[PDB]
Amino acid sequence: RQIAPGQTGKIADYNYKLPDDFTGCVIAWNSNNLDSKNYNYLYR
Amino acid sequence: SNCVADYSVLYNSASFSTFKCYGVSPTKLNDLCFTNVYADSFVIRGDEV
Repeated sequence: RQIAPGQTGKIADYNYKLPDDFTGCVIAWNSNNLDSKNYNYLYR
Repeated sequence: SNCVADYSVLYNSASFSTFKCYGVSPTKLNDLCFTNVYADSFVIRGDEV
């Protein structure tokens, strides 16, 4: 829910952010079976 | 009142599930100054927040 225009959160200041007037789509899903096992994933 | 408030000590913690601010944006708080803060405290059901 932070992966959207004008939001704030743990990634917003440090990892990834969208323009205030972004023209696009956000497409997301809880795959979990391939995604969870983790040392591949990190934040700043 | 009559004190200095470092709101970054609050806002930098991920322990808060929400920090929704309705007439100031939380990154601006450390540059503002106020007369009274009025902290109200209570417990409710999580889906009611």
